[PDB]
Amino acid sequence: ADGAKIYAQCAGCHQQNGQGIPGAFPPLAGHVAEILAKEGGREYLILVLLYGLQGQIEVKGMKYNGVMSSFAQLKDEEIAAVLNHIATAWGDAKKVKGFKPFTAEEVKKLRAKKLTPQQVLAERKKLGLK
Repeated sequence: ADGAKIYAQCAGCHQQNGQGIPGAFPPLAGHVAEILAKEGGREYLILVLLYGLQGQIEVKGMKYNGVMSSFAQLKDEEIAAVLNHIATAWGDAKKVKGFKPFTAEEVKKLRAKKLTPQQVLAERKKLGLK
């Protein structure tokens, strides 16, 4: 799976440069590292892609109160690949100490327990994120 091409096909919101849109679509560039630095952060990123997200969240001190759809129609390998793209395309993995690329089995195991977007928000909060 080619994570750059997959993301390109879903880049209308976070944008091709990953920097998002103020107020509307949170940035990925520079912010994936913040999530990865949390214990449970890797898993959280997979949950967002499999199950979507909703609710008020803060990113870089800015408020977002949107909705993101589930992308479970992506295969395990393809979700892995797009998460490696957003983890590496803008240098985020270069922060977190020693990064292991996302793998199909990580996605498979989370797909085995379907969550709602509201529960994904709950998981975000469990990371200590506001």
